[PDB]
Formats: sequence, C-alpha cells, structure tokens
Amino acid sequence: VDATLSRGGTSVDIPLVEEGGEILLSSTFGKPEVNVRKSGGSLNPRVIDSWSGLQTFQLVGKLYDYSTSHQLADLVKTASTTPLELQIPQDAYPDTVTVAPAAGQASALTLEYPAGRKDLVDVSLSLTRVDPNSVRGVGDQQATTPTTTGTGPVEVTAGGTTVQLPSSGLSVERTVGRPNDAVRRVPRQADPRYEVKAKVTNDVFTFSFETLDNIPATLNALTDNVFREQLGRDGVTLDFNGLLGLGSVKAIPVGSSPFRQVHQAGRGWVTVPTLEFRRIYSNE
Amino acid sequence: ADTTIIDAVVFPQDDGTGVSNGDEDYDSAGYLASLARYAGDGSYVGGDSTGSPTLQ
Amino acid sequence: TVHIDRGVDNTQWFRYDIPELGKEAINEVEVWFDDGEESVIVDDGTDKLDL
Amino acid sequence: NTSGIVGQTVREAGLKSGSTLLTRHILAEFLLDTDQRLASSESTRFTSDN
Amino acid sequence: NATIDGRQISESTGRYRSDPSRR
Amino acid sequence: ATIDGRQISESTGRYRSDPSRRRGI
Amino acid sequence: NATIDGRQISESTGRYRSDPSRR
Amino acid sequence: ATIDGRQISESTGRYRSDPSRRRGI
Amino acid sequence: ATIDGRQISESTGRYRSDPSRRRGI
Amino acid sequence: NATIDGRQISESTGRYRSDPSRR
Ligand SMILES: [Mg+2]
Repeated sequence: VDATLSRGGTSVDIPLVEEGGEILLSSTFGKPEVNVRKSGGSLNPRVIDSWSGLQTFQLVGKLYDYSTSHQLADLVKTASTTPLELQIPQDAYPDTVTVAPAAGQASALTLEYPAGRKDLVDVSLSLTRVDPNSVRGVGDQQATTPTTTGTGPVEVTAGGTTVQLPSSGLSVERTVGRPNDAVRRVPRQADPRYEVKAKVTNDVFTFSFETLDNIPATLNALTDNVFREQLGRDGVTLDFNGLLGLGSVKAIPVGSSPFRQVHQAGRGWVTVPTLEFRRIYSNE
Repeated sequence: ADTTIIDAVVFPQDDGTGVSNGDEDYDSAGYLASLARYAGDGSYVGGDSTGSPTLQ
Repeated sequence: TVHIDRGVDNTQWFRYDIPELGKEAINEVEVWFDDGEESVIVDDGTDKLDL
Repeated sequence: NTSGIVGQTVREAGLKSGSTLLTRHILAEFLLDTDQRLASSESTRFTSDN
Repeated sequence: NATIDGRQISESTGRYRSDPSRR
Repeated sequence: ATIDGRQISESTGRYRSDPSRRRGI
Repeated sequence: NATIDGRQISESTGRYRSDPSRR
Repeated sequence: ATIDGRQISESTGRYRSDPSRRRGI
Repeated sequence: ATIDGRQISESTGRYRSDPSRRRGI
Repeated sequence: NATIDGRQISESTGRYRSDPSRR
C-alpha cells in the first residue's frame, strides 16, 4: 500500500493510491551510455556497452496530511551523503533501492494542493537508482520548510505593499528538485555514482486562482509592485499565514510567463492560470 | 526612557527619507508654509512671530 | 596594502575555474652574455630531482 | 677554483651561521669544473598556516 | 548533438538525465 | 548542451591556419 | 543554452520575444 | 546540427587577435 | 540562438595553445 | 540555425530531410 522513502532517522510513507486505472509506478530501464556507431560499411551498426545502466522510478501517490507533505519536500531537497532509501511494495523489485532525486531535473517532486480537497495532497516523485556504496560528497544542507499555525490569506509583500491572493478557486503546486547533483557513469557495474553537492536546488511555488472582487485594485497591486518595479537582490515575501501549515519564504517570479491574466467571453472576472514564484536565498 | 507624542506631525517624508512606499506625506499647504519658516543653519526651536521660543 | 572587506562567502560565488598551470615550466636556463663570450646556468634542482 | 670543491660533484647546499646549519637542500648533480663560478639563489620565505 | 565536418563537438559528459515529475 | 573545447579547437585548426597559408606563412 | 567548461557561450542580447499569434 | 568550420573560424578571428592587440603585437 | 564570439574564443584559448605547449614553444 | 554577430555558422549542406513514417 505504502512506499517508504527514508534517510536515516527521517522516514515518509507515501500511499501508492490513485483513482481507477492510473499509473502508480513506472520503472524505466535504459542504457544511456551504449555507443552505437552512426556509420561503417555494415548494414547494421557495431555497438559497445561498457558502463552502468539507468533505472528511473516514477511514483504517483496521495498524502493525507500537509505535515508529511512538507517532510517529503524537505527529505527530497536535503543535501546529505546518508543514502536515500526507497522501499517499493511490489515483488518485482528488491526490498530497498538507493536513490537520487531525478538526475538533472528541476522537478523531482511535485506536490499539488487542489481546490475543494481537504487533507488530500497529490504526489509525483521521480527518482534515479544509484549504487548504495557510491554515494559521495562533503556537505550537509538540511532543507526546512517554514511552518506556522495560522489561517490567514496567502500574502505577497513587495516594496512595502501586501497583496492578498483570492481564496476563490485557489490551488497550490510545489515543485522541488536537485538539478546540481551529479549522477555519473561508472564502468563494470550496474548502477551510477551519486555526487551529492551542497549547491543550489530548485524550489518553486505555483498558484492558480480567480479574481472576483476589487479586481483592478488586487491585480494592479501585484503587477505594479512585483512586475513593474525592479526588485534588486531582494525580492518578494510570500507568506502562507498558516494555510497548509506553511509560513514565510523569500521568492521572485522568474522568466517569460510567470504570471498571466485571462479574460474569457461572457465573464465578469479575471482568471489567473499561473503565478509562479521561485524561492531565493534566505537560509543563513 | 520613552514617550510617544500621538498627535505630532513631521514633514517632509517620502521614500528618500526613511519611510515605506505607502507612508509618504501629503503636500499640504500648512506643511509648505511651516517648512518655509526655516531660516537658521542647525537644528532649532521655532519662534511665534513675537520671536518668543515655542515648545517652552 | 588593500583588503576587500566584503569577501566571497560560500553563498556568494556561483561559478569557479581554478587550475594549477604548469605546461610552460622548465628547470634550467642558460644565458649567454658579454657578446656571447660568457655563460651562466640557472639551476632549479628541486624540479629536476622530482621529475 | 676553490680547493675543496673544484672537480667534485656537488649534491647539497645549506645556509649557515658559522657552524650552525639553518637550511639544507638537495641539488641535482653537477661537476664544478675549473674556472667556473658557483652562486646561490637561496629563498627563505616566512609565512603562516593561513 | 552538433558536428563540425562529421566529428561530434558535444562533450561525452557521463552525466545522467531522467524524466521529470509528471504533473 | 555541453560543448567540448578540445573538439572545437581541434576541428577548427584546419581553418584557423588557412588565412596565413594563403599569405605564405 | 550552451556551455564550454560550464561557462555560457549564449550572448546576453537583451532582446525580448513574446508568445506568437494563437490561431 | 551541422556547423561550418570556416564560418566559425572566420567569425571568431576578431576576438582571437584582440588579446594580442591589447598587449601590443 | 546568438553565440558570443568573445566567450567562444576566450573559453577555447586553453585548447588552441595546448598543441604548441606540447611542442615546447 | 545559429549565428555569431548575425552571420550564420550553420553549413549550407544541401541534404534533404522528409518527414518520418507516421505510425
Ligand atoms: Mg509626516
């Protein structure tokens, strides 16, 4: 029923549960390092297989409290040379595999907190199988999610002005990954080497909502203070005020399309499909 | 030692002085006239037009 | 004589490329001087013995 | 053409204060031939453990 | 994957990438 | 994409030397 | 996005591009 | 992606010679 | 994609000079 | 299609591509 993901003392059980005929587990096997010749005077190429293969695990599940969700995010984001162990509840797998968060990806863990659902979180994990004895590194960096026991609106503070995000149709997605870790080929064995790096991680919060009332004032406050100002080295304070048990993080909107205002025919309100924030330097 | 004067006013104040972007003063006439009363070179207590020190 | 007080903390770098450069290095120089009529050998014994 | 050293193979060198040896070095072998001047370039560096 | 005169100029970094979280 | 600096420099050397070969040496 | 020895060779031309006409 | 070696070497020449020009010849 | 000629030439300098360092000067 | 200083560094190899088997 539950897959256990653990690192020493820290343990999270993810219920491998989903509706109907949805994919709970995908295990992809590969040989990224086979050299197949592009040319030569044969009909069929000569090949050489000399290196570790690839095994990628994709886990889809559901978590029944926010506390465990934050623990999972912290577990995935942490830089530590203590092996990360995955226990899969299926007989086609060994009892424990040693894993890295997806080898080069910004999105190893996705957590979705959708509208209408209470105490039910969507989990998507991507993990890469690494050699248990080849987890190498120097630094420990303990990831923490700031938590508080409030109830207040999601607040966005930039340049002395606070915007309160509409509760109406409000969804949150959190993406976590470790793209700066190196998973590397080794000769003569099945599984690659994991170089744990005490370096920059990916941590992104995405919001979706409908703006229903005081529409100009709400949207203009966000766009004027966040988008039309230069923020400098500092950024935006994103405060959950205890929603989902979350607190305050420093963030910035990144890229070409982090915010969209959508107007549909015959509607008296504005849709925000996406508002994206990446967590910036804070952690002493 | 501490004492807040709850009805005191200070001018002029904006982002360039130490206040946040919301907290700028308004350009009231009385403020412009009272500021234009400056004539010294240092910090000083102003005169009532009898020349008598105010804030006695 | 001058120190940059700010420094580069572990959070303040974001790329690095640090070599030891040694491809040009030699251990003996002979200099002819005085219209080429006299010579001096400069002798780096350490590198010669280490090689 | 110093007496003890002309025609000999030189292998070591040392900075001294009369009798007392302050530094010692191994040199790559050379013969000090007749009419050859031999000179030192002895670096003493004072430093710390950072 | 890029080539000058048929020779690959891409570095054989033995570095893995694997599929992202589905969403 | 990661580009091998040795491969670019090795591959292009041909063409870096041609302007000078056109001029004698 | 292209790198030689981890350093970017893409020119930081400050030119904007924005979503094409939808059709 | 097929890259032209003459184009690269001819385009980069300006930048290859610049360190030398900075130093005299 | 627009490629910076300064960064290509600056990055590859170590590799352009190496063939000659291999041969002394 | 790639450029240095607005000149193309892509080779004008007159080699055709035509779209693969549909499946
Ligand atoms: Mg005031």
